[PDB]
Amino acid sequence: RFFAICGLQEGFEPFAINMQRPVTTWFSKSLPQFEPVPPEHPHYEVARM
Amino acid sequence: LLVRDEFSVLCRDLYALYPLLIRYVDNNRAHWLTEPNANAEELFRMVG
Repeated sequence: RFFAICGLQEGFEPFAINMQRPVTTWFSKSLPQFEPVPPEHPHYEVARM
Repeated sequence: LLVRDEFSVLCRDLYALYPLLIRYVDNNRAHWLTEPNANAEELFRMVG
């Protein structure tokens, strides 16, 4: 919409200046899911005996 | 080779300088509103 006044006359181009399809995107789900514990978790330590 | 012009060439330059630092403080806010339609459509006016 605006651009023009800012952009063109200082050297800027839009993100998807030349593409033939929309840009895919991600998001956070919320629904919890199980995953192995990362061994850099501040306060949690597990090991085999 | 004459430092006598320092009173003529210089010094008096500060008189016009302080004068120049008066109109510029008014045209700034004037251009902070006359930039939308000015940059849009056409130009010519502000080209001068």
